Amino acid sequence: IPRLDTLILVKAMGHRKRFGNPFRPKETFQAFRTTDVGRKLIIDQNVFIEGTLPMGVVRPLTEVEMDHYREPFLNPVDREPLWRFPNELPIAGEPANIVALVEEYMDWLHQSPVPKLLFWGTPGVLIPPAEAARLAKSLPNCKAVDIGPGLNLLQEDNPDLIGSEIARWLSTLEISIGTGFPFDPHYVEVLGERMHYVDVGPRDGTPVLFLHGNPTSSYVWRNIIPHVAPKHRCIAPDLIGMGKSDKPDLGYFFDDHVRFMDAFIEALGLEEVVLVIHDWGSALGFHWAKRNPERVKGIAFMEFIRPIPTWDEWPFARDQLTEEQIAEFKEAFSLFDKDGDGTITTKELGTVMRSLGQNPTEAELQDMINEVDADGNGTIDFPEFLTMMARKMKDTDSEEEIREAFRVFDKDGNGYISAAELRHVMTNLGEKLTDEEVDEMIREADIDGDGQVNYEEFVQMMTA
Ligand SMILES: CCCCCCOCCOCCNC(=O)c1ccc(C(=O)O)c(C2=C3C=CC(=[N+]4CC(F)C4)C=C3[Si](C)(C)c3cc(N4CC(F)C4)ccc32)c1
Ligand SMILES: [Ca+2]
Ligand SMILES: [Ca+2]
Ligand SMILES: [Ca+2]
Ligand SMILES: [Ca+2]
Ligand SMILES: [Cl-]
Repeated sequence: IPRLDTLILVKAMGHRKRFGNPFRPKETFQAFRTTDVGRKLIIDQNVFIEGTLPMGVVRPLTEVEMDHYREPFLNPVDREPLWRFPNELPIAGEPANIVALVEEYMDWLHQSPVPKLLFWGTPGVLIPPAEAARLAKSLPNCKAVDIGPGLNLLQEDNPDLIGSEIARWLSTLEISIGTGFPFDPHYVEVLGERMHYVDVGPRDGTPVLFLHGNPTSSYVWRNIIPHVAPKHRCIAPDLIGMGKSDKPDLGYFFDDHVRFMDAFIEALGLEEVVLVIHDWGSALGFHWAKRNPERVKGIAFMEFIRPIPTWDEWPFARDQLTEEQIAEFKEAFSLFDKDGDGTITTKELGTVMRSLGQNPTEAELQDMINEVDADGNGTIDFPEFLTMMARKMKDTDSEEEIREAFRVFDKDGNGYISAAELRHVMTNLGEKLTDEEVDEMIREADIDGDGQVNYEEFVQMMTA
């Protein structure tokens, strides 16, 4: 005798007219990180440049801008860094090496006196406003500046404020929207390759080194550097494999970029520097700062890498069901609440359970309610129903959960879902499938072609 949530899942499968997980959220960075899929998206279809990048800017990028970002990646074979980077992000404790190194620099950062300037935007991507506020407290000598609306490339939403702020914070330290890229291209020899960098401003003094992330280049700093360059040397390199730098055949792991950026800094002869860093540029910068803390006179940062403990969070899912989701959940609630009073009782659950062929006792039905009732009055109202389904939607994925869903379809328990069973189960859960839809739902899953759906075949649809 199943859980209520299992019946709502089975109902949502018949609403889609297909076997398979009906709630899978698309998710997106998870696909970037799954073998074969991620590569088809970022390498073959260029999704990181064409979808992801524009979605990191509140204002629309103009075509002229899009073309600057696209340029290094025109050839599909040159896209390895775009795909390796998101597979290096420290999420849910993986990869372990990058999580460790990132935690060690965040620790160093919490104990370091180095002056800090944190830019943040609403709603952010890597650094939600709640996280921005917590850091502006906990990190020493940290000034936080609100840029207004902002996702990831805060530079592209409010360059004038970021630039002017950096120019101001720079004079408090002890140290000596355009689409064009004026800057003269410089190159330097690094580990047998040539890396491109912008190098403007006076020759003397403490330089300001700007570090971009994925999928950008020194281009992202174009409207910030003119605020700083009157007073300080501005060095803005293009990461190896990126912008106008050479593209050796590398796997483009964080540790490759660590080596190229260390050798960049040494090939320039740089001593003490101010860092201005963003996204993977922030991981490089902070990791370098931790290793060379006497050489760093200040860090300005934004939208930086920190460990993201779980996939359930303010970048990768919201806590906010859509309106269509609520409406579909309202129809599911109505199937149970047959009298329309807004509460599901044991009798009502018994009515549905007897219509599916089963014969639950009172105590079984009470317990089915005890699984969902969040206040103790012994009936289910729609907000508890939605609580139940918000959770069901994250993991329809157990194995136990899959077997339990299979059981509701396989009404006689013989290990096969027949066409007759499908129609009876869908009708009694209020889905009204035509013959062509029933045959087609079965046909999609029925790999051996016996007209039935066995366990292995159902598991294959549910985990695809
Ligand atoms: C270090 C980390 C920093 C990174 C900074 C940015 O991160 C912040 C945002 O992160 C969320 C990322 N979120 C997505 O990438 C996303 C999600 C959903 C979709 C979707 O399918 O709707 C999209 C999306 C597109 C989305 C927007 C597009 N424009 C808006 C511009 F005008 C062009 C284009 C595509 Si599209 C036509 C090239 C595209 C194609 C696509 N394919 C599946 C396969 F059949 C081809 C899938 C999704 C899209 C993309
Ligand atoms: Ca009722
Ligand atoms: Ca209740
Ligand atoms: Ca059966
Ligand atoms: Ca079969
Ligand atoms: Cl990334």
